[PDB]
Amino acid sequence: TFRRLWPTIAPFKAGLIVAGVALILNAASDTFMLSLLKPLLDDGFGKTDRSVLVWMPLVVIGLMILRGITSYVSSYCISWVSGKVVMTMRRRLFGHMMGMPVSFFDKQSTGTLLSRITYDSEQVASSSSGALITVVREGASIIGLFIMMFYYSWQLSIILIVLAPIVSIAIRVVSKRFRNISKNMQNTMGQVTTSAEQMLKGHKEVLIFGGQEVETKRFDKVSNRMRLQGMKMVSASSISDPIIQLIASLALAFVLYAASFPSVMDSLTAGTITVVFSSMIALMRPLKSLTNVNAQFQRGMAACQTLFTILDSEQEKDEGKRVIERATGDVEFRNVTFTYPGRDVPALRNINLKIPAGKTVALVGRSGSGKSTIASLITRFYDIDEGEILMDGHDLREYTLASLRNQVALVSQNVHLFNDTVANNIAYARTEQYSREQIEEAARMAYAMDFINKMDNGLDTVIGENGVLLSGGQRQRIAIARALLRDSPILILDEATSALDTESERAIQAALDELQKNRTSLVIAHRLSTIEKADEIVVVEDGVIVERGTHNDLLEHRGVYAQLHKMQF
Amino acid sequence: TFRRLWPTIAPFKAGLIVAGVALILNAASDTFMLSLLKPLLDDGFGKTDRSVLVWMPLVVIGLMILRGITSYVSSYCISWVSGKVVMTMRRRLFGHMMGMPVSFFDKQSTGTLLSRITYDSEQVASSSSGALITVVREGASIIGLFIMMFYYSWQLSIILIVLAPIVSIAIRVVSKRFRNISKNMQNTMGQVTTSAEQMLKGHKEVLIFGGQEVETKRFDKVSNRMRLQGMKMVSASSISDPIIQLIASLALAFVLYAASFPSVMDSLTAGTITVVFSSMIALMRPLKSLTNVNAQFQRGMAACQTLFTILDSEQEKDEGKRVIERATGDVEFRNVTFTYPGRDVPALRNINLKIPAGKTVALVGRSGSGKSTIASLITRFYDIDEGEILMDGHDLREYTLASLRNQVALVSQNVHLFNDTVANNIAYARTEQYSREQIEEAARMAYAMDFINKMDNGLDTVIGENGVLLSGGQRQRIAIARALLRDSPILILDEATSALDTESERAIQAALDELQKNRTSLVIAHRLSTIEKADEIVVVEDGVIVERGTHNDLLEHRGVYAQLHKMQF
Repeated sequence: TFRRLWPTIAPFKAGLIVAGVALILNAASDTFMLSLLKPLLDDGFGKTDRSVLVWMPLVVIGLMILRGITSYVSSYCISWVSGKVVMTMRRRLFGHMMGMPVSFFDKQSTGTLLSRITYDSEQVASSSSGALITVVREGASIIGLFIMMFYYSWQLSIILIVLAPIVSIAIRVVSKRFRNISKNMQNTMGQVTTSAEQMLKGHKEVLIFGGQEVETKRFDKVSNRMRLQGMKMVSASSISDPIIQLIASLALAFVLYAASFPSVMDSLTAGTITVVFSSMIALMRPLKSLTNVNAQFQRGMAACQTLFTILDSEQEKDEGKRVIERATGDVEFRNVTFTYPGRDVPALRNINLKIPAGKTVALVGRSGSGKSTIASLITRFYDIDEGEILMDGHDLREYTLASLRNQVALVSQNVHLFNDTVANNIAYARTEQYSREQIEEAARMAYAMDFINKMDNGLDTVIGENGVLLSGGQRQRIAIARALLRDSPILILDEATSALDTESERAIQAALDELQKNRTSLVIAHRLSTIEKADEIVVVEDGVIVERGTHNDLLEHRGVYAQLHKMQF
Repeated sequence: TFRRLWPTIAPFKAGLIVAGVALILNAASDTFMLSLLKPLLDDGFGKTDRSVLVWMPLVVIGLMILRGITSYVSSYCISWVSGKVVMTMRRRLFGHMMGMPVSFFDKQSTGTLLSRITYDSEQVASSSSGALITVVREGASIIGLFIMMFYYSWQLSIILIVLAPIVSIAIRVVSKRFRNISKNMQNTMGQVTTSAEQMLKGHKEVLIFGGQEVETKRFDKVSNRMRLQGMKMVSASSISDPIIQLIASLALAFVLYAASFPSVMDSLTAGTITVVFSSMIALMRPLKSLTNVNAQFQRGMAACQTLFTILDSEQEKDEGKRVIERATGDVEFRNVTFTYPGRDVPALRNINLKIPAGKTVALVGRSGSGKSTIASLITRFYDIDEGEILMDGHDLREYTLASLRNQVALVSQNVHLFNDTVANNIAYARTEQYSREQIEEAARMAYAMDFINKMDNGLDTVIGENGVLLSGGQRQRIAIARALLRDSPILILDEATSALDTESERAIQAALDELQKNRTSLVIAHRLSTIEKADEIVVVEDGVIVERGTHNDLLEHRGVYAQLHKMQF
């Protein structure tokens, strides 16, 4: 079907061949243990007394240490190639889902996207290789049980191949007829049940009119009708199994009658009838399991398309070659509007904001404007439908994604901690380039050394989740230390932190001043210090900016930001 | 357990003993048909005799027209007692639910209260009889096999009972140990999966920091641990079944080895070992179905305590003996405070509201808080928390429910139509009192005559749901005709029509004024005409009365009634 997957299995097909060789030896031990019923009964019990009952017990054991060694060698070699293909494809999904647009992660999929490398990726090898186990076992124990019936007694087996289909089609006809007789009876049962429901609903009408005696008499015959129509879907469902069992037993009677004729019984005996009639019983399970072998391989490969779509989806756009070494320039928004991919209401209207070099600008949007959305466009997480953002005089779309994003740091509250010791969590993606002494100086400059010195291993202690689990106040300043080390020219402050606790706010502000000393800082304003010290203030009500004026005039004249300040104070 | 149900079954116990002797006859045909493997393999096939193969094709038929005639006489004589027990207990649940206070129906839902007489009532007899179909059958197909086995070979069948518990407890021990190991490994699998989830979440930090190559190298070591740990749950779950099969095979080898010894056995003739071993296989099913029997009988009484809680619950309070023939008096709410039983916010404050004889009043309000529920108080559908409703100088609580409910009628849009020809629908609970001529006169005077002639049979045609499904206006006219025919001296007009249907509104108003010549009326205000010609106007403002004067002064002084007019105009 979608078996472009095979190229990722062929490198490990040597495991599949072993697990197939050890799967026809597991199936040839199912039919070589039924074949013992011939020596057991014909030769070991009836014909004589001994000599076959002291040899066979160990052949039952020795055919179950070969059924338990080929049921494990065939479950380890289809669990090694089914684990090395759910690893060369779990690791290609993640090699894609770490270089594609945030839109996909924008709650288009959050937790189900771990179900596409943990569940819908192990259902591509727990069902596309569980449909090779049951097309080489049950499919080699069907063949294995046809060179056994036709070898012990072909005359009797060929009958069982003629009556098997007739019996099966007759049983299917009867069963479907009685599944249709019953089905059209449940319709009437539902009609009467709905009629009773039409009685319960009018409870108030029954009460007020004094009909508690008339209504209960109309249930004396609506409940006596869902009985008689309930005694007839059990007089039509319990009359099916007797009929199908009688049909099946008629074929047993016919086979036994055929064996009575001298032309069949000569080479039949009492042991060659048990290996033939007790393998067709053993031939039911294989044939039943073979039916669900294209309803698995199309279920375990239907999940190989939900993720082969992700594996070839559109990654982030790198259509640009304007790299930058250090962005020592202004940031300007020109006719910039933005809409959430997947939404029709434009999140941003006409925006014209400039961030001069070295000078910080602050945003006040306490009314849920979406100030967070403008902060995302500068880093090119999102793409703007219309407008242009010029950094150093050139639009970001011309800028290469890697270099553009290298020159900006998201210093925010909800930062993410990597499950690694906090020395690459500070020099992340640059641990090779930056020495430990530089990391120490960065932590000292941001004054973040206090949290890391108090913990156990010092600086080489795992800081990520499911580990030390440092508090939000401590988590915040690790990002400031990161920025101090990577020296991003542009700063994107969130400042959503509402924590006023001492030992948190004092150090946070101390490191914030150092970071913004000489950084073009777009701030999401919630603190008074940055509001009153920022070179430019902008208040955004919704979409377009309403007042692009500095703090003095904005505060003095009411406008909009002064109302939000009255809310502040 | 909660077998107060037995008195309901006892009158039909003569159907539970014909389904008992028809299941022990069904089980005696499972073990008398396995017993034929001895004559077949020893006298028919083991020898050259064809005779034992000429009567058996029929005994295997004559025992399947006795297994199919006692598998249907055992499903009719127990589907007749499981049908007549969910019939004298369905209509005992409905003989109660139609005489008990309204708080239940809104507390529960008609959807649920139908599952208590359609599903949870047939789950009592579909599980308390499926737990007798497998205590008398599988308890007779397990004594028909412990007898056949010991009759055919008492020596082998005692080793098969000594070794059964040993290799069942050993199998259970092995299976539970490997289940514990699998769960221990699944814990670590979940741990690594959560570690990967902590990887995906930090997508934005990966993008901005340029760590697309460091976060794919750390997945190279997390996926390689999901695999190596993922293939250890299949190297510890596929190593269990081989062992629990090798243990069973050791049991088989021991039994065969014992059969070798001349003293203990070798009275077996290749059919005495098949009717024993192949009955032990047939004895597994009637033990798996016997362990779940008390998990059924406690599921068929876990859904029977529900029906004995709904039954024998608190029915509507008839704690009042005062009986009124015709209530030609005034209805006064005095300090009536009411809260929805099941709610804590009162819907009525101190309420005073007098309806004098012959004079209609109109309740004015739009919110519906303490407005539509006032109508329910006169009929005593609900009970007020404090206060009293004096009707003809007596409180309603003193009045008997039967003699009170018949002196009041709700004429509203949401009237429920009974599944009956529209001559009792109009004369509910009074068919024998009023002749067809009176019904015709009531319909003519109520201007419901037009809808009657233009239908199937006039006043002899089913009108309710599951029938003709007449429109809302026609049902409203039917309700008005019912009010005229019953002559209830108190009137509870809802007036929620809110429609201007042509050629029906004029007749509706005609019948309204025909009703309001007598019959003191409490009207929920939604029509200007009824408001204008109202003797007294009462205005409710979200649970309190703001105005009690008539309309003439309420309109001039804006207050709130003129606010209702503003909403109107």
